[PDB]
Amino acid sequence: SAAHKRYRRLQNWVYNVLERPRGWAFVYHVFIFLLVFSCLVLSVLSTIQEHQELANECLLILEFVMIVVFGLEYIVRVWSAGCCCRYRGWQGRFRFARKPFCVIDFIVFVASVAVIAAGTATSALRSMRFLQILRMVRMDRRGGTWKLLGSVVYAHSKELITAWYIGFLVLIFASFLVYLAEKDANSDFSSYADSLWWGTITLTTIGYGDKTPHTWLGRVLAAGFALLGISFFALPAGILGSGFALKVQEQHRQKHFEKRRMPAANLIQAAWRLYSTDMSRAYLTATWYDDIMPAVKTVIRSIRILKFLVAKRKFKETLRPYDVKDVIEQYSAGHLDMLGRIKSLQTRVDQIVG
Amino acid sequence: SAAHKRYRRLQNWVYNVLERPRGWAFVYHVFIFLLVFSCLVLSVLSTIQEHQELANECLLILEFVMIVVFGLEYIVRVWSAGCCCRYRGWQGRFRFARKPFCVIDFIVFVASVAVIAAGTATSALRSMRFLQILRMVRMDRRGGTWKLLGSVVYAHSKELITAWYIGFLVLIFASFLVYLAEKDANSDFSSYADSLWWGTITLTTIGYGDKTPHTWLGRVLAAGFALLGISFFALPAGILGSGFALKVQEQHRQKHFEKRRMPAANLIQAAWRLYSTDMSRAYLTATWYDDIMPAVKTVIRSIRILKFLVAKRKFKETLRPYDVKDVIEQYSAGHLDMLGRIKSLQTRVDQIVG
Amino acid sequence: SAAHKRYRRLQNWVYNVLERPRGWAFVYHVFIFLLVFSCLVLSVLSTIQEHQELANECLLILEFVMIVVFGLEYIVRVWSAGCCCRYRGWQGRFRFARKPFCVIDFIVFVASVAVIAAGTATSALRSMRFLQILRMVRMDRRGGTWKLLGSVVYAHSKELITAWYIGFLVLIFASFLVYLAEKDANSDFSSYADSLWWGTITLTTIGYGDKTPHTWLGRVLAAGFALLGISFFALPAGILGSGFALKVQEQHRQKHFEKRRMPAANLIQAAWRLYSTDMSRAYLTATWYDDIMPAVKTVIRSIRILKFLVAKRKFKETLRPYDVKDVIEQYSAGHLDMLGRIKSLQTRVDQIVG
Amino acid sequence: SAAHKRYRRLQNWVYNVLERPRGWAFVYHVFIFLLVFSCLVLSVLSTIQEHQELANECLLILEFVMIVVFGLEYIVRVWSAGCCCRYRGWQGRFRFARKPFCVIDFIVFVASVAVIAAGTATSALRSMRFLQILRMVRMDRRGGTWKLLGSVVYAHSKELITAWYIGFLVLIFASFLVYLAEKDANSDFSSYADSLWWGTITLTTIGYGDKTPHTWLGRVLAAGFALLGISFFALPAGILGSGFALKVQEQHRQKHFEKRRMPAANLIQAAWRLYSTDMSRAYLTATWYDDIMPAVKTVIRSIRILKFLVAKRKFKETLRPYDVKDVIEQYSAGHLDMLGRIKSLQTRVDQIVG
Amino acid sequence: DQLTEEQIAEFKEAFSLFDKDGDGTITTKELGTVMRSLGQNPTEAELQDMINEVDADGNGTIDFPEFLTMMARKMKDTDSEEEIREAFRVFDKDGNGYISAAELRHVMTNLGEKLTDEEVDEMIREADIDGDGQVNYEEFVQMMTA
Amino acid sequence: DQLTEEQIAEFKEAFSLFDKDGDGTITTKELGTVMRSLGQNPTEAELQDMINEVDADGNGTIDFPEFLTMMARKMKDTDSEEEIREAFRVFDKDGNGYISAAELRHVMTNLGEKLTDEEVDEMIREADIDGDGQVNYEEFVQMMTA
Amino acid sequence: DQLTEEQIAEFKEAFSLFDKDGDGTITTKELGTVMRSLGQNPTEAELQDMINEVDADGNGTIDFPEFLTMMARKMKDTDSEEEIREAFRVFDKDGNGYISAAELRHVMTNLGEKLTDEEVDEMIREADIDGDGQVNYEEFVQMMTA
Amino acid sequence: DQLTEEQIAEFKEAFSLFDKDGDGTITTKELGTVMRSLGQNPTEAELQDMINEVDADGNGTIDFPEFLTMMARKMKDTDSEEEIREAFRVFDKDGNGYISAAELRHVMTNLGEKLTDEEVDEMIREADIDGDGQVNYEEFVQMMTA
Ligand SMILES: O=C1N(c2ccccc2)c2ccccc2C1(Cc1ccncc1)Cc1ccncc1
Ligand SMILES: [K+]
Ligand SMILES: [K+]
Ligand SMILES: [K+]
Repeated sequence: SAAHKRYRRLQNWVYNVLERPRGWAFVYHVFIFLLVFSCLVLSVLSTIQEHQELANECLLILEFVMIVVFGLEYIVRVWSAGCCCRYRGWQGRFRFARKPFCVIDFIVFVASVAVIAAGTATSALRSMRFLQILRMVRMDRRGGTWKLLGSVVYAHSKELITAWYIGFLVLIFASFLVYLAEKDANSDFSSYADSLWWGTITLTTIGYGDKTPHTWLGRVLAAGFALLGISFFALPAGILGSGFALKVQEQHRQKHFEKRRMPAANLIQAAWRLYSTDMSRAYLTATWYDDIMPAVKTVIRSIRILKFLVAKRKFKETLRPYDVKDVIEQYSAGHLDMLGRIKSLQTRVDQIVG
Repeated sequence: SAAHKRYRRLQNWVYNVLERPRGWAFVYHVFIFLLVFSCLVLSVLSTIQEHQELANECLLILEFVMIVVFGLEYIVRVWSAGCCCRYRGWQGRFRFARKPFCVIDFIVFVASVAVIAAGTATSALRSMRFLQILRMVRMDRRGGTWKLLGSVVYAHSKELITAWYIGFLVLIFASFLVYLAEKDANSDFSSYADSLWWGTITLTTIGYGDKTPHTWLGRVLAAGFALLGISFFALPAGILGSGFALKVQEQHRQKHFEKRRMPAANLIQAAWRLYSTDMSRAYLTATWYDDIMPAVKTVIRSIRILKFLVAKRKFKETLRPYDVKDVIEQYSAGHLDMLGRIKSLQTRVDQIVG
Repeated sequence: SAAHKRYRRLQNWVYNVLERPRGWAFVYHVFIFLLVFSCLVLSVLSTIQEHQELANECLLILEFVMIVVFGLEYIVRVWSAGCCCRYRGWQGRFRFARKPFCVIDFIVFVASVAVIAAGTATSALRSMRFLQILRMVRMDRRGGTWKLLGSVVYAHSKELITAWYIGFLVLIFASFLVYLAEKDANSDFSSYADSLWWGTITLTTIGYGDKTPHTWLGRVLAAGFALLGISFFALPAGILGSGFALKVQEQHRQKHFEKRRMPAANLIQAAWRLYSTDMSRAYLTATWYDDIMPAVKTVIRSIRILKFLVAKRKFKETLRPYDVKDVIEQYSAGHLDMLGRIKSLQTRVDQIVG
Repeated sequence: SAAHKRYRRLQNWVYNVLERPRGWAFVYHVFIFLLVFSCLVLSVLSTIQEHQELANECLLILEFVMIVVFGLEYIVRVWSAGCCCRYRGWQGRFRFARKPFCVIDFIVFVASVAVIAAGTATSALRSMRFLQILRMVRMDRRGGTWKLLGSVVYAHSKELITAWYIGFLVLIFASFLVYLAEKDANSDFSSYADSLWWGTITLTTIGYGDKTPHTWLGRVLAAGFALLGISFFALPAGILGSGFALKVQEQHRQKHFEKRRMPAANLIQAAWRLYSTDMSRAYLTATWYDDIMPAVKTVIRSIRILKFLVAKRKFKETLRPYDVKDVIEQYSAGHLDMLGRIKSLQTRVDQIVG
Repeated sequence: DQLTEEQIAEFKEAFSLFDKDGDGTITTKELGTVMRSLGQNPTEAELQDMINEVDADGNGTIDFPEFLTMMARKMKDTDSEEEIREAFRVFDKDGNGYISAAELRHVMTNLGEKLTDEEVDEMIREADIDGDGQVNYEEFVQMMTA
Repeated sequence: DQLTEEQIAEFKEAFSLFDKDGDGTITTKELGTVMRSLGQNPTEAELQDMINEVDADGNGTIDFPEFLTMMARKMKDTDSEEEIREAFRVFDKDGNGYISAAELRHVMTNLGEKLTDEEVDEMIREADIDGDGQVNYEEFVQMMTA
Repeated sequence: DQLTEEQIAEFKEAFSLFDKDGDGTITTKELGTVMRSLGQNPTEAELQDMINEVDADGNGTIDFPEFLTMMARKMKDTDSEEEIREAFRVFDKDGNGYISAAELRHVMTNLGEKLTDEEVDEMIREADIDGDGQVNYEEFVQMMTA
Repeated sequence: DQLTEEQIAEFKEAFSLFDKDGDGTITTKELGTVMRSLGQNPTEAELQDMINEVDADGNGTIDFPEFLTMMARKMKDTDSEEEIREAFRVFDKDGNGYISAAELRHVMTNLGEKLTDEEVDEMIREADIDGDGQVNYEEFVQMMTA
């Protein structure tokens, strides 16, 4: 089946460049991202009035190329799925298409083609261009980004809440005080809501210039409350940044340990030894040919199953992290073993000589 | 008292969801915050002139619903307090209402109802709406946020002061220099105070656009001093952010150790053993029936009191953190014990054989 | 000299509150800062034209109070210096005034009084008000702030330089590209220097609004280069912030160790033992009354001097930090001592029994 | 060759100040950078129209001085290269000029001189002034800055991508929502592209003031989405800052260990011992005078080559970092050696007495 | 519960069993001797810790005023009630002031100076256990502090 | 593969070799005794780990329902297929689901409870090795989980 | 306090008790021999540390110029005054230049090479103790550096 | 310096002193036996390290092609020149390519497999020392790599 070898190898290669790429494989993914983003920008610029014509000109060609490329890639991937054994035969292929994101892609492609066909409610067919962004959201395998952000936010919830709370209080207070001062001279601060708009647009450091204090009392108050609260409104970024950096460093610290090792290697061995109980040449002898005392081989198999289950557990446990108190534990084990050794010397000296 | 069982269990459940709720219980707390925040925003928008009518329209209904819900919750909580034994009978209930925040809530509720009743100095009755924000400040149990912020600020005081000091100096200097350059050409920089206003609004990165340099000398000076001092005016946020992140990580480090353990478990045991001295079946025998030599049992009790006091101390101590020099201490203990063991061998060999 | 006791105790107390304030002593220092700062703000506001009158009104009174208070404090401090033995008698007092900052203060005070007296070149007498800021710079004992900032900047020099370099390059490039696009349509971008001004005022996130791109090509280019380079222009703050936080934490880590201890205590003992060689009752006996063999006592003193010098060195060294490799060193010492102990057993067994 | 000594020493000194400056050597380097910067700024200001004359006035003199100084320095450096043995004689000199940056400098200098000569397409001769910036880019020996930035960016790629992704999503959404609200009342938000421009210029915190929301619904939406997304658009700076700081600290941690040591010292010794096999007085004896049994000395040399190769490897390995698990490894070695020692005692006691 | 004079005399008679010499003090010798006569075996470091809990003079002794204070107080003080309640809360993850009968049994017989089965049986009998099997330990703490 | 009644009786006969007394349980004594009779030498801690993998009652025994469940299941469960596949993936750096025959041989004979040469020879013979010398281990995992 | 020639001769006579052979040097042998004759028992490492404090040549000896310098200087140098004052400041938390008589007594008799009761009694007698019981240690340092 | 055939034959004759049996290989036995005959005392781990530096087959032997390569190359390769120069640079803090004669002497006789005085005397004689006493070690490295 040599040619079958080459077929399967190629299949696996393409499936790898699609499902999970490394090195040069990521180059194809970058090209796909550039295509979607260019389509998006062209659509946005099409929204303008002065540039509608050239925008639609370029958009027609780009959208056609996009539809063709993505249809082709969908077909090629659903085929390449053949490598893994799970999805073999049309049975397995259909099982594959049951995936959520695969059906999402097929829907998006069919919809794009239907739009272009209807091209020959035009405004709705336009608005439906925003769907492309799904081809970007899909790159996030299992919402990894959302999960990471959520974890890091939850871990620091206390500090974030403190920052937001104190900042909100300072904002209320400073807005009120400045409003009191500029109420009459300046027309911007007509009402309290205006003062609040000013306070937000200042403390955040956006600073439109819409409203600014005109009277010197207002200016001194604003300078003070700014140099006091601007730091509060900028904490969340700093807190989350340090959180992310520390998490990355600490993780990269766990990888250096390489603690899991030995358990994965032993599991394959216990599984092979159990499996080979029922097919090894070691059991194809006149001695083992089962007729007089079947239980002996069954008992031997039962022992290998128990050892397999011990190895599977030890293997799953390796994933869990380990503390730095192991050194104390090895000293405890080492001291105890040695103290017991001196006792065994002492008892033998006391036995012979007394 | 089975029904009494169910009563007490329900009471404890509600008191838990109100007093110190966790997990899914927080859903009720989030709903109360949304109701208060909506009331606040409606009031603010009522301040505007063009929207006064619809604002008051919605505010009437919202304020009524708010008064009813908060009165009901107050009554339900002051009842639910019954679970804990401290506040039993009207005696204990009143003892409960003595709390500061409970009386604060009762005052706020009575005041809101009085305002609505007077609805049928209208401007003062309006202004008194800001009181609602107390229902938000109360969520902070024992000013936790303020205390956390204060601790972290105090720990870093030196760096914060350095940043503010150097930044203030750079501001003074750059303002003076730019004023010197734009004094005549540009009308904005009429006086030194104007140049200072510009300098603050510039270095903080707010940038209203009120005043900007017009002459190229001023523009070069501003570019230089900006790309020099903008970093100074943004340090406090970075310093405090890293401080918070490091503190959180280091704390989360202590939890993994789980050092306190054993002391809490032993304290309950020493307390039970002391208590049972005066009621255990172990002392209800003819032997213990006290008439001839009362002191024997008293001496036994005195020993259990001393052990209880040792266990209470060891329990309180566990809360205190421990250093990483324990490994050196265990080696010192282990080496000393082993070196003493070889001496005891040496002395016995020298005793028998000599 | 009981009254002399009370005199000296009071003297030391005031000298402590002035030279080394701690706890409640800092309250007096905060009040002085409030006075100097109020004088400064009043002067600045005096610079304005519309407020000159009231400004000078308040400034007269404030400046008079300032001169009186600071003269009084100077006299009181130069007196209180009497506590320490270094500055006793007018000899020591003058030695005290030789300090740099003390002479600086005396100069500032004499100058302020001369200005007020001349009040009865008025513009120069005005301008000389800025001298007050020296009373703020003096609070920094030995330029601690500058030294801290310099240390932390030097330690990270590489990253800071990288950030500034890459940011400058991105600025040059983006300015050029946007200028190319807006050259004709928009009048702001008349020349390259204008485009550079825009680029700085944008990438720094100041954003005056002076010049903004008008043509859509310019707007897309600006959006891209902003969302690319704004992070570069904001790194220094983040880098320095994390540096300060980490340094503080690590220092606070050294304090827990308390390693120096024992050396300081032993130094005082070796010094007392050496000193007492020449005055102790232990040497005032017929035996020691020196006439026949003077060298014996001299030799005993020479030994105490050598031990004093060993203790002074061990004491000075304690200040130096120690590595975490000490545990390996104690194991090396412990193992070697134990391995030598088993050898001494082995040799004795081989000696007696052979 | 004493004078030759002085010649070579001077040569090495200048080559060190130019090629590898350290300490006070950097003073010359700062002057060269300051002169290059002065030329750039003058050119830029020459771009303006109102200042063209004085700009060219100063530029002529500065450019002439620049050409002379850089030509002189080039000649002096290409000469000073003589110190190192690699480039001796004109052969070695030319080998030196083969370097990339050296030829780059020579090209820039020849081009500058050709421009000034043509001074006596003037616009192209102008535009060619930007070449000077190469004299700044050259200071980066082997693109150290780019490599550092790339390493730190790659290590954190996941967090950066998460921040950019979530920020982009929030931007799209908030822009759409605000556009919906201001579509009619305000003229700025004419089309969707305008709303996107506003969204970027706000969330980045630039805040030109070009377009701002006018209707209160738009203002509330903008306040919310700002206080939500401004932190997202500011993460990259915080993440990269903490990354740089942590990397610097951890590196500075490796230097304290000083682990490499001993290997470099032993390598020189094994190399000297191998080299001296063929020239030492130890082999210039009648015994070694090779004629009868040449292989004996060859075998001795072969052993020294093998030891040299072991020492070279151990030396190269020292550069690699080492883990903190060495303490466990020394305990394992120490325990095993001691446990084997007690066994050797036990066997001898059992041998003699039995 | 004012301390009466007859109660003081009964404490004095117990104190005199330790201080048989009439010296007015209890050292580790007197304390440990009475304890071992009853079949207890404290270590020297345990006898020092016990005396140190009530020795204000810091000279390694217990005098009668210190003995009387300890005996009059037992566990009735507020510090004892709070710390015992804090110890239960270590094992109350819900934070509702409850602990399971089976969880109390595990902690009492498996951690620390483990209770025997009969000791822990008496302890669970004495707590008014609910029908579910959950123990309200804060009312258990008040019964030991009453 | 419905478990039949004759299959249950054959498991019962094996179970009775361990539990020769008819007590309905297998302890470390019964398990370790049968194992050492075959020339195996488990430690006590290894016998406890083995029993603990199937002892739901936590009393240190295996009863027949637990024995039958283990024997009926072998490695056919989805947890076994996933964990075995995760173990191979430790040694698949490419992430393509392949491992070299020579790399499999190194890991099997040099790590853990090393396979003998003959064991590992049979293992590489049983995997349908490609002509390059690369093994698709996920189909190797399904053959052991079938 | 110019060093006089008779003072130099008295130092020379002490130096010659160590260097009895007239070799012009003091090694650990000569130093330690004189010390043990007086009933002291330094270790070898303590004798090396002592010689190393004044051995500029680094060859493990003290010569007469080094001996004379040490004897002429005693503790009068500014380095000694500063370091001794820094040692007291370790135990001055207030920062006011004071230390309690009772705190000085605790540190002198409980840390380091503890002073005997009689030694520490003479030390507290020699400091002009204030009526409160507080010692100004900086004037105590000048009396030892005079 | 093309390797000639007579040079190859002289290497072969040295190789045959190790491999006296004519098996074409040098193991730790053959290498260590010749070394100890000359009075050297390598350890087993040192003999394994030496063979491993040139054993490409990884079977613990040196064959003649590997032996010839090592002998023809000595230290002339560019890797040797660079690493030796990097070792000197460890002790050149100035970065100027110089090291003091006295500093070279300290490192050679006090670190590592210390040179004897006579060895280090020959080494400093062979470097063309400057009149100051500073050694240009990069030309010292080229003399050992020539
Ligand atoms: O050094 C450390 N240890 C540690 C050292 C010796 C013995 C025991 C423990 C430790 C333990 C838990 C978290 C962090 C640490 C650090 C750093 C580290 C370095 C490499 N890999 C993991 C971590 C930092 C640290 C330093 C000083 N004080 C406290 C913490
Ligand atoms: K900004
Ligand atoms: K801004
Ligand atoms: K603006």
